[PDB]
Amino acid sequence: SMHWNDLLNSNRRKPKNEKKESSQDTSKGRQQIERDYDRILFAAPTRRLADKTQVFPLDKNDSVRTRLTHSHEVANLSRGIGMRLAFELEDDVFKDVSEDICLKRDVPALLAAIGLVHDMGNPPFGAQGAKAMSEWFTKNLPEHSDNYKDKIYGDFRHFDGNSQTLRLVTKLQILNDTYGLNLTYATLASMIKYPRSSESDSSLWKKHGFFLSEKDVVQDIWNNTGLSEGVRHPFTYIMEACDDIAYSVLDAEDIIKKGFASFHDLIDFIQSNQFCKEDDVAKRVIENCKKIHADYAQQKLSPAELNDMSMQMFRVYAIAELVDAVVIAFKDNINEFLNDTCEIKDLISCSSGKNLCQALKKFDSSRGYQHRSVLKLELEGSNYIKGLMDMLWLGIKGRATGDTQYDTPFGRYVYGRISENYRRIFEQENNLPACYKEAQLLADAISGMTDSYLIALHDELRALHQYECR
Amino acid sequence: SMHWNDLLNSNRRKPKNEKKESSQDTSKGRQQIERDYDRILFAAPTRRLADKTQVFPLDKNDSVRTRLTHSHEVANLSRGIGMRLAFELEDDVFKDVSEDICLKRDVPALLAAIGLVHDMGNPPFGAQGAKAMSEWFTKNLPEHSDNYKDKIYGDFRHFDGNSQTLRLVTKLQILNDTYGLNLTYATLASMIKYPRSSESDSSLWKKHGFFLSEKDVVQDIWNNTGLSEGVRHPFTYIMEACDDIAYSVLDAEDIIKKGFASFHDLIDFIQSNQFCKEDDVAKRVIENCKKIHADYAQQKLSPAELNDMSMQMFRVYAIAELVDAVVIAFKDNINEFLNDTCEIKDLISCSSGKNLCQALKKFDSSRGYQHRSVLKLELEGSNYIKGLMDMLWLGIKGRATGDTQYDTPFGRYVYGRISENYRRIFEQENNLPACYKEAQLLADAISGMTDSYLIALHDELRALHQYECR
Amino acid sequence: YIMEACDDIAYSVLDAEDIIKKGFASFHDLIDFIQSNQFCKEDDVAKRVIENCKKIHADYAQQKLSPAELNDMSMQMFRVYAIAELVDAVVIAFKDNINEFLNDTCEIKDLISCSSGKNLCQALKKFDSSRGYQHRSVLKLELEGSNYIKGLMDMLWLGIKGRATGDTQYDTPFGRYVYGRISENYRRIFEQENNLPACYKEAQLLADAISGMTDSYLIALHDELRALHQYECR
Ligand SMILES: Nc1nc2c(ncn2[C@H]2C[C@H](O)[C@@H](COP(=O)(O)OP(=O)(O)OP(=O)(O)O)O2)c(=O)[nH]1
Ligand SMILES: Nc1nc2c(ncn2[C@H]2C[C@H](O)[C@@H](COP(=O)(O)OP(=O)(O)OP(=O)(O)O)O2)c(=O)[nH]1
Ligand SMILES: Nc1nc2c(ncn2[C@H]2C[C@H](O)[C@@H](COP(=O)(O)OP(=O)(O)OP(=O)(O)O)O2)c(=O)[nH]1
Ligand SMILES: [Mg+2]
Ligand SMILES: [Mg+2]
Ligand SMILES: [Mg+2]
Repeated sequence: SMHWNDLLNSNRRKPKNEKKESSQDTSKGRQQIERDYDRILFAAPTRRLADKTQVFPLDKNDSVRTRLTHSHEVANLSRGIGMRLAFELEDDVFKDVSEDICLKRDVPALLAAIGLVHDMGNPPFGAQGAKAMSEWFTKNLPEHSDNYKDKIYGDFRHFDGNSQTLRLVTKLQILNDTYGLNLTYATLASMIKYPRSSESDSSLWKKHGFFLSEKDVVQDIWNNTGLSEGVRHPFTYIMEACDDIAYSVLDAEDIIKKGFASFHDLIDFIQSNQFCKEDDVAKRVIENCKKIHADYAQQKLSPAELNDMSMQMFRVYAIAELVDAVVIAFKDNINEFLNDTCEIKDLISCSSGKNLCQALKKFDSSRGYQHRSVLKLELEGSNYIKGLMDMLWLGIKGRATGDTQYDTPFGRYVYGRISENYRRIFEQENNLPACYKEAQLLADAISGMTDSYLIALHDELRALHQYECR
Repeated sequence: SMHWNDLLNSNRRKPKNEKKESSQDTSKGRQQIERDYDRILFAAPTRRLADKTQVFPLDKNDSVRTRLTHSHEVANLSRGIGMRLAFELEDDVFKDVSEDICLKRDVPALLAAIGLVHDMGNPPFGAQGAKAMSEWFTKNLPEHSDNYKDKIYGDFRHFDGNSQTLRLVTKLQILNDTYGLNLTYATLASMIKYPRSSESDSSLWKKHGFFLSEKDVVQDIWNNTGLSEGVRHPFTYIMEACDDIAYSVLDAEDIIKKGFASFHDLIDFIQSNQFCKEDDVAKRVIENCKKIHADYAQQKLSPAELNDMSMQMFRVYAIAELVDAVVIAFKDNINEFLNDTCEIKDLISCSSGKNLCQALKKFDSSRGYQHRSVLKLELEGSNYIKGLMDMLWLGIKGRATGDTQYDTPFGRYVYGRISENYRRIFEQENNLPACYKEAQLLADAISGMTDSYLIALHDELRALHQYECR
Repeated sequence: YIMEACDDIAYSVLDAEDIIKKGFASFHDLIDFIQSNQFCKEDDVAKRVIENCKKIHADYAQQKLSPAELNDMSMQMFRVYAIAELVDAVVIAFKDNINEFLNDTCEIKDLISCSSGKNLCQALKKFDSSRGYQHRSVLKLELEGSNYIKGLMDMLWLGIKGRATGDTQYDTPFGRYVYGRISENYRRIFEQENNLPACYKEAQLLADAISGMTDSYLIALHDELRALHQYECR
């Protein structure tokens, strides 16, 4: 029902400049989606992703994954799946594609680009950052108050990383042209994890994928790609499956490396798992891991080195099996994915690696996400985020509504400390409600920060807030 | 006279195991060079590259480029050049290539893999780090002494990161099997930037590219790829050109971002440069930058934002021009590169972007490399490295020659602090001289450390060295 | 008028020089700002200053100098030429409008605006505001100084209010010590019997006390009184 020509649209939102000369051409024999990948890679938020943590602290020299490393791994897995689709399963998947589209250069580049940018706008301090901002907005934007009675403010009471990522990649650049990185329609369409807003009440997607401010942009993307509300781009399923596989496997690897568990602990957990006792993929992975572990034990290795090698081989085998299962599932259900009324929640659940991935997620939650150190760090990050949000709100509230409670010197300094692009977007005259604009400015300010930068700003403003507090 | 079939050899050094069932296959429809890129990406040193610095400190939240970001940018540029070669200039570049080789999947993957791993084995604290090591090896391995009189010890007196990178990817893995990551012959051949040893005296290459311990491995690579001593793989020129372009442009960008200079300063430096006054590439870049800077000045931006965006446009123009020039130069001189007696020093010199790259390097050296803060940090890193090397040599010296000066408790402790794989390699019975083995152990230990890890280890050992020092 | 014009010229030029020296901008940045300024594109004084600066900068670039040294020399020559041009313009304007200045109903706002160096001085002021006055470090220091001043003023007001009106809320030991810490001449003027309102006298005493302080002295006094204010606060 949905044609690949529209889904792989290489046009961009910004109108083409007719004054450009041949000397200003920058493509240099590159496909448009490859240019999108290059734009994402060379963006400042991509580099700042290194300073933002993923699960565990990033300053312990334990080679744990950060946002940048996780994004690169997801991009690599998506690129590999794209190579498989465009070089082996072209006939099965891309049945009707115009000759003007080079699948072998576009599909891998598109998958890599959407994988690399999938977690670009998430708040710092992991998922606890988004949770903390959601709690702060719920407390400071009460639903019973007439100013925030509207459901649109749910965009902040249930703050999502994906909506902020779309806003950042589309509107939050230095130039205020509502075009951002000016990615192709295919990349923007594939980037939308949840094609619905908080105003909508879709039961298929629990979260919302875009803010109220980006509603027109998302409508344009849907119009230029043949999609609609509630319908997810076919490559978004691949990107989500790759993200799930990557985080589930590499978080277990990081847990083993950090000493919170051991390779034998993971093997026993998978073997004793209720759904993994009879799963073929899990059985094959366990058999391969044990076979390699015997040979490794034959050699001379320290216990930590043996654990590391066994974990590495487990990662290799699990990633291979899960990627193969995901590719097979996508190939088998390609017609349903291309259907205009697709209702598949995720690609992994339709594959044979569902049980293994679910067991890995459970192991990561039980061993790593609920670890005492991780919980303490999450609480510290929540305190930092909430304190900084209160301090910034002291200098933001009333700036658009009309009240002058921000005119204190601390308020003016705090407002000046926010990045210039965010303030420029906030001061622009549009149809958004004033309270919505203030809350969006605060969310944009906090979301773009890294852990170290957020902590430093919080400490600095706490030092400068002493007089006003008393 | 060299053939692309040998240069793109996808075989690996490790003998292919015969007792492997189909259930243990992890290729999953991947080309071997793609698996090489995946192995490089998922390796622990690749993740640890984020903690290693390139020019400027990492703790500042200015989004300056680390070793990981620089390697990823180099890999992206090499991948783009490979896509251009395999999709547009296939007839001009690749002739008499076997149908078994899939150029469209191998060439971009090979270039990306060699770009990503090009700086995996460099010592921390930037280039000065390696320099510092050389100084230490010059003092503690005196040339006039009979023990260290042979030229092979020059391998440490002129320590270079490329030889250590080759050793890391070939031997310095946890599993001691002399195969390392088991990369393909094409990747290993393209990785060797300087195809000569310290003992060999060649006027073509300034530095050596491999240690004495890797002489047999390099000979095997040359035998299996058709190369020889002093002959460089054709893709190594592309990788080196991409590395030069990336560092020269992005170091200027980081200098401007850090505030050590401004966009107008760079424009004036390029315009007033003796060789860039009449250079076509430099003139075009300056014209495009000014044309876009006028339009950007039409809008309302802060001076910092204007500088940042103007230099962003400068980057997107200069990188495009330099990449196009490098591709054209490689296409034109392909016969000379394929010759068994190639003498070209670098690809950029043969290109038309030579003057712009030279001017950018001069600007980086004058403004960023010789800045006061960078010099102070380099001195601190040199002090840290030399102190740690002294403390480690206290526990390494005599471990192989036969002396017992290491038997002190501090010596045993610092020997135990070194990673187990390095000690396993050092204790293995081989033909290397004992002094060479000790020096190699120290070099492998120091090179594999990150900045923060090196500082922490130095401080800890200094704390523990108090009793024996007195 | 002459004093105000000299003050304007001095601060506008030397603040730009200090901005360049401190690294917040560069000589080429200032040259581009002046050249691209709307009112300085056709101003004769600005054109002459830019031409002289470029002519001297070429010769300086011929010599061997570090980038910081080249910036410093170019800034010094810009200061020399701009100061000369602005002073000459101010003198000419004062000489031409001397009768209006001596008029009993003079309505001239400033001497620079009547001179030919008006555009250059205005552009220099805009450059100083955009680069130096709104710099992040300057804003943070301004906020710190504001906090220090307001805290010290509250602490001193604790020991001043009511001293002349009649209320005895100052009789706490901290209030008496704070009053004793103020300079003797200010207190002697405040205690003098005159026709000023009591609240006006108290406010004037506080203003005289704070205004005569320096940065280091104000910070030290604020810290000392904060240390001595712990018991009264609780
Ligand atoms: N610190 C911490 N992180 C968690 C926890 N649970 C999940 N995470 C992390 C791991 C994953 O990156 C991610 C998993 O959450 P989701 O799968 O729901 O991600 P998202 O909603 O963005 O899209 P998705 O469901 O993957 O399609 O958050 C937890 O309990 N504690
Ligand atoms: N901190 C610091 N870094 C430098 C300095 N000079 C160069 N670098 C940076 C730039 C490069 O990424 C790298 C050295 O560049 P080179 O081209 O000279 O390296 P190499 O001799 O291996 O030749 P090649 O890269 O193959 O063209 O370190 C310096 O003086 N101080
Ligand atoms: N920290 C800071 N200082 C400023 C700023 N704007 C002006 N200044 C400084 C520079 C000058 O010394 C002086 C400029 O203010 P005025 O020209 O109004 O001085 P004033 O009113 O005393 O008399 P005048 O106008 O010169 O005749 O204050 C600012 O935005 N931040
Ligand atoms: Mg993710
Ligand atoms: Mg490099
Ligand atoms: Mg003055």
